[PDB]
Amino acid sequence: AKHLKFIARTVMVQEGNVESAYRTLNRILTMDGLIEDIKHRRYYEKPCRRRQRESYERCRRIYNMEMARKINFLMRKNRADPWQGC
Amino acid sequence: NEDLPISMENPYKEPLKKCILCGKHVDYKNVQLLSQFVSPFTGCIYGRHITGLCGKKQKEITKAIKRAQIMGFMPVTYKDPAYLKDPKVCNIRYRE
Amino acid sequence: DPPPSTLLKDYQNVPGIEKVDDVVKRLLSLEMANKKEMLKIKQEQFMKKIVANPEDTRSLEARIIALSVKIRSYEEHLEKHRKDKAHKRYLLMSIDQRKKMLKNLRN
Amino acid sequence: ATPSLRGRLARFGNPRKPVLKPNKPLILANRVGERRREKGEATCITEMSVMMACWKQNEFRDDACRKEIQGFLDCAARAQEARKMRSIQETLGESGSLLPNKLNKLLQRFPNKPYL
Amino acid sequence: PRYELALILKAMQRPETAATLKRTIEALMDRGAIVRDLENLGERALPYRISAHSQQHNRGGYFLVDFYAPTAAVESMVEHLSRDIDVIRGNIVKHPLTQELKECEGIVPVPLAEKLYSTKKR
Amino acid sequence: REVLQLQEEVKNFITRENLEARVEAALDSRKNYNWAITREGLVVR
Amino acid sequence: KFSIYPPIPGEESSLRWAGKKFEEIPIAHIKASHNNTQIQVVSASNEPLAFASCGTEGFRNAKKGTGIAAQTAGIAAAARAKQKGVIHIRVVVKGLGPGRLSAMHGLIMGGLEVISITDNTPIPHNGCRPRKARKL
Amino acid sequence: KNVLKIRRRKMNHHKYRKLVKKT
Amino acid sequence: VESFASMLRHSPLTQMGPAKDKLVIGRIFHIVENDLYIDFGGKFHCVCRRPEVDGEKYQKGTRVRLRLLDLELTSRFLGATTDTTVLEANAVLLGIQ
RNA sequence: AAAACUCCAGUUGACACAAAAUAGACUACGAAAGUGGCUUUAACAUAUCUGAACACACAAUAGCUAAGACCCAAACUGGGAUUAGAUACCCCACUAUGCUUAGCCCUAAACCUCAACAGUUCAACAAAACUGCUCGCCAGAACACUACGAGCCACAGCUUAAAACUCAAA
Ligand SMILES: [Mg+2]
Ligand SMILES: [Mg+2]
Ligand SMILES: [Mg+2]
Ligand SMILES: [Mg+2]
Ligand SMILES: [Mg+2]
Ligand SMILES: [Mg+2]
Ligand SMILES: [Mg+2]
Ligand SMILES: [Mg+2]
Ligand SMILES: [Mg+2]
Ligand SMILES: [Mg+2]
Ligand SMILES: [Mg+2]
Ligand SMILES: [Mg+2]
Ligand SMILES: [Zn+2]
Repeated sequence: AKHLKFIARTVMVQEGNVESAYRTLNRILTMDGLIEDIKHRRYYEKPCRRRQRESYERCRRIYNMEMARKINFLMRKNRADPWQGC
Repeated sequence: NEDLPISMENPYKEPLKKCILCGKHVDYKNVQLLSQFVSPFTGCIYGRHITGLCGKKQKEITKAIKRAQIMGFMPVTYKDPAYLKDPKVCNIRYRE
Repeated sequence: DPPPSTLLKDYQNVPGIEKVDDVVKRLLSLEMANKKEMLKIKQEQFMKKIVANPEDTRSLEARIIALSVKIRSYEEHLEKHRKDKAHKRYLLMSIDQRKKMLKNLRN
Repeated sequence: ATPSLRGRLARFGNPRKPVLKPNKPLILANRVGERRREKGEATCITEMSVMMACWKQNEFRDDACRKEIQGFLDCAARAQEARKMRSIQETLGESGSLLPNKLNKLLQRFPNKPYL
Repeated sequence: PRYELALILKAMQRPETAATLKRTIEALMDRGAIVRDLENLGERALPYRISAHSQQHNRGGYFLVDFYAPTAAVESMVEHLSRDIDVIRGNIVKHPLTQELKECEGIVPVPLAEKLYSTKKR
Repeated sequence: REVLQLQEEVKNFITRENLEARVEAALDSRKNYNWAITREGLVVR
Repeated sequence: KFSIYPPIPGEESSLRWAGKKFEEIPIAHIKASHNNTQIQVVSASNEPLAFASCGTEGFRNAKKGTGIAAQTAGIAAAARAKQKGVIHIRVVVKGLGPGRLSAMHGLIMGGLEVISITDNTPIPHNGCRPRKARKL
Repeated sequence: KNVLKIRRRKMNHHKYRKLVKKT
Repeated sequence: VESFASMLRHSPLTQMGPAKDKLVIGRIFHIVENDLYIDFGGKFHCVCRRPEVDGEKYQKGTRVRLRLLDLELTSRFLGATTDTTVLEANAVLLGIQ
């Protein structure tokens, strides 16, 4: 309100692709976690539930990143069977 | 007996990795470096996974950013447009 | 209450002190310093006034003089900041801890 | 870099409150979750809009707005063929990475070992 | 202790700026300060519209007063700055170059937690 | 060493007798605390 | 060459749109609620030029909270902005309702040209407490 | 565990609060 | 007679030190389609893609040069008590000879 | 959807005694409760350990007394929907209350249901199995966070806390 009115969250259209610009805008807001904040602050989340949610998301982040290290570490051994008839 | 191994602390030990700001003094008046660790569009302080700062430095940059923005040194909702030109050190990728 | 014009313990043995300008005297005095430093001096003054060798810092008498200084400081705090329940616990625990060390020296 | 799990859980010897409260034991499964379906789309809405505009601006007469009508029909045909193409595409190959079944085959060849 | 005063003053001319800098520094020494230095970070646009003393300010002149003061003088200095109508924003902090920098050996690597669950079959 | 370093520094302190001249000198000077870091740990002033 | 970042008001900027710089192009404001989308076109000096919304264009209750309603409202607002002489427009959206891009598409179909998209959706830094969660 | 013992004590407490209000 | 400590000290996989970025000659010993199963000494074999340039000068027995990044390639994951070995080492094929 | 508002809505500018995006993928401080906007001042007991349910000091939320503040939220209440009914769930409005000051009240699934200090490497589920020492507690279910007595700024309260009848299990 007290800042400069048209710098924050502003994307410029190129050639006339307004679709390549809105998608970009939604992507910065998603990457900075603005969109999920709006969705989570439509209704008040009581602090007990805040702690429970923000613990479930952190456990999900830990587990997801571990299966991703395992999927990448073993996608090399998805090569053709070296000894076909054993 | 002469060719049996010997107790020593590990050679070929690489020196520990150091942070981009290790040994430098973070100050709240340094709105040029603080702005580097903020987001160009929303002004959001970046996390460790983007900055790559040690815990000491992520804490000093966060505290200096908050001090400068409440003191009248830094914009809150954007990166001062004068600094969308300095050396990028953050592992983020908005455009595609 | 040591006078505001007194000098810090770490600095009270520097050979050039009486010749220095009055601004430097004010700058390393106790006026332009904090309360934790008055307590260091009150613990070494009280030190010189009570104990034998003021250079032990590992004895019952020495530990009682140290706890007694924190107790005045916890008391001086609880007089302006009255509703500070955390520092009221420290004082009452410390009054209790002085009383214990006191007993073991009495005995 | 994965977030650490050093003193986050309620364990014996930990001098802290638990940072995390996992409802399942934090051990990697031998399985990968199945691929989620795509959701509702509401396609051809814009062209349908341009078609229905002509109708109300022209007493609901087709011969009045053949081109807008044709736009609606061709968007419908392209939407149906996009549905068929997308079905056969998601059956053929997942974009970039691999199918959940084949990844489960890989994870079945190098299983997790939570025991001794 | 040693303090730094970050002072955003009004966008003014040289005689008025010298007058208000003199006023603030005399207020400091009247409160009992030994002033170390005056710095001019310079006149620049404000990051946001700071409204102070019934005016809406868009630009301002940034100055630093490095000084030493007694522990019981910062509050009176803050009150004086709050009543000055040429000061846009004055803030007194402990001076950064009185906290010594610790040596950092480096980023000590953290391993993967172990012995978090039992080795039962399950 | 601390006392001697402080002695040499007090000669350049602002006093009542130094105030107007030092105010004008500050008004003519400018200090810049701004500096940027690179991906390598090197300052780009 | 191309920049996603906009021109800083006080600087040289070679970019123009029919003579006007970035700072005098009129602004369309799209408030996208969960039940309505409202588009108002104003000049750079805040002179109202066009205002349309789903309730204005005829959708009465829950059909207002649709993309087609915001498209129709955008077409109407673009029409009135054309009769006030507007070609180029900078778009600011406030909200996360159904008809955000739908209102943008309605403006482009009506015949206005978008050069910048801004998002002024209100996010408190923990101000007022919102409603209780619904037991839906 | 279930909450059946808690349920019995909950119903006991409710009937008491109703008697004290009533009497 | 040489003791095993002597055998080890004076051996070329004990004079190599840290395997990372050490150039090593190896011999292709199996080919599947375009995956060349090479050796280089060591306990494990490395598997490399067929270099399309000179892509017929890589046959069974050809001596090649490899960069070497690892000698066993393993890692422990979330619930694991031991490591997940891929029973293969990691190297980058630079060329022939 | 209706009811409601139209003293309404959008842009802009002035403007808080309320609440503290991001950082926070960090795991810190505190005895516990609790603590994550900025600045300053004061300040985080004990150079064995355990130990007060005959004490002293605290203790989320809710609540009481008195005087203030008011954006928002909201028990109660009223209106509108729903339903067989709907004293609910859904919508709208508004109060006690949440805030500050002063005093109470002294309770939580106050639980990480895992005691302090010192040390080591298998019933089932869960968060692997133990040793020394000390304190606290516990001994079928229900009656029973009950009765009675005592104490207490509590008076629809809190702590402590039975028995009779019944059952052959819980
Ligand atoms: Mg569970
Ligand atoms: Mg009506
Ligand atoms: Mg407050
Ligand atoms: Mg004890
Ligand atoms: Mg007790
Ligand atoms: Mg309300
Ligand atoms: Mg009220
Ligand atoms: Mg209480
Ligand atoms: Mg218990
Ligand atoms: Mg105990
Ligand atoms: Mg009870
Ligand atoms: Mg009772
Ligand atoms: Zn570092």
